[PDB]
Amino acid sequence: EQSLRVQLVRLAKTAYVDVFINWFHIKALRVYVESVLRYGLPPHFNIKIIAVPPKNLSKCKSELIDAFGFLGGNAFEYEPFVMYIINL
Amino acid sequence: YVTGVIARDKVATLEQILWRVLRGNLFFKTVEIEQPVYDVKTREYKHKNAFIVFSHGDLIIKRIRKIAESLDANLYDVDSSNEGRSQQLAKVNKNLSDLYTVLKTTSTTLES
Amino acid sequence: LYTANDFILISLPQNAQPVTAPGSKTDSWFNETLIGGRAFVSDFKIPEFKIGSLDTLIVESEELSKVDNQIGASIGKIIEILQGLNETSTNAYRTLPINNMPVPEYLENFQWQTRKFKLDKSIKDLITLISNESSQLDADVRATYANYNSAKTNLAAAERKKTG
Amino acid sequence: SQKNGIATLLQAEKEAHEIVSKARKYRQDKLKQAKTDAAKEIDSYKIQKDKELKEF
Amino acid sequence: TPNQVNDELNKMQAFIRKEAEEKAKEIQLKADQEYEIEKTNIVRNETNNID
Repeated sequence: EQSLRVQLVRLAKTAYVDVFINWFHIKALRVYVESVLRYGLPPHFNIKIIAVPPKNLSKCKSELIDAFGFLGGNAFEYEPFVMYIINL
Repeated sequence: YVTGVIARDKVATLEQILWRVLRGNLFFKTVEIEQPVYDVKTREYKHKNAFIVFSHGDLIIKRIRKIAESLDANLYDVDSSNEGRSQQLAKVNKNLSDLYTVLKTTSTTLES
Repeated sequence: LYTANDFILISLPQNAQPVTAPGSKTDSWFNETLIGGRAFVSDFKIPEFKIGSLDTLIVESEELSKVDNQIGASIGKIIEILQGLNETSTNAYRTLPINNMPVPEYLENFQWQTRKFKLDKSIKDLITLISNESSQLDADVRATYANYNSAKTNLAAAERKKTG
Repeated sequence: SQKNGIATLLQAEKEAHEIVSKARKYRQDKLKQAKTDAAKEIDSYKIQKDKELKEF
Repeated sequence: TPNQVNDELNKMQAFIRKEAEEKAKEIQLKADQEYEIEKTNIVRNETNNID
């Protein structure tokens, strides 16, 4: 019981931090792949961080939808931006 | 490239889903059929439209073919070359004329 | 702090100029829109070596989406396990700092795709390596869960011994 | 135009495929000719060895 | 709409050209290695046997 509650707990916390880092890297790779698929080569795309206020998610999504003046292949489910991924 | 026909109602949906699932670019030159054709599955003379499309990548082409077949679209091996397309059209026309003749004979015999 | 704040990553071509605020510089327009949402953001990207075919790129994108979903599920499971162990004190997510930095500070940099991760191979190879690492982490989490289950069984046996 | 664009895209794809095939053929030809060029040097070495045997 | 279609066609053509260029670069590296490899192999099999 003590081992599982202390050593296993600490190992799980470290593994969770490592998995979070790996998932962020994988999300970056996926965003790069999408920016190579949606947007056209050669690679010159500019990425932006994901930081946003806790209660401004809907407003930010609406603003991004308004600003997405590209990718008309959809109706005149995936976001029509060059890259769009919401985390946490 | 790929070539096929599909009901003119679902051609816009097919184009949209193809442009969405394949985030990359592709060429689409659909043309509506002149006259409605009796659908085999629907047993109705619904409208039709062409499904001509061209894209690179063998896996991408296979996925596009699978998606088109998923939407009850029948495809044919249309020759890109004008001479080959003309030869295929002539062969199809001769086969269709022979089929028309034998169909007329069979229908007349059955009716009699 | 506001660790509970959501995160939405995005990217756009260098020639982009959003029509929401026409005439504004791309960074300036983003900041004003971010200021419109009272938000902030910074550049974070790494030039991948993926030069595969369009079909290969699409297959890699589908695999990457699947792997990202799996990694998110594993991270959520690990966070839930930690919360059960009374570790997620401040919040169920972002409470535990990563790489000696909180979650937003870590998100303020994306140079991790280097050295230990920069295989310099095709996107498929890097994706497979990341998937294997995530599978190893999930196996470690499963081992921790098994240890927790064994501890629970031992505690139940002790309680039955001291039932009355 | 849409039709002109599609025709140009098909022509560009055909040209790119032809260029890739030509580059691969040129690479294979160079790889083969390097040994073929070295074949003359090997024959010269054989002649030199025969001359050395005659001298012995 | 024509601007988007033209941009898509240009991007597809550029992607095809980039794939062909990557294949050509791989073939060129293979040829660069194989030139020395085949020269050495022919030199061995002929000159060393004659020696």
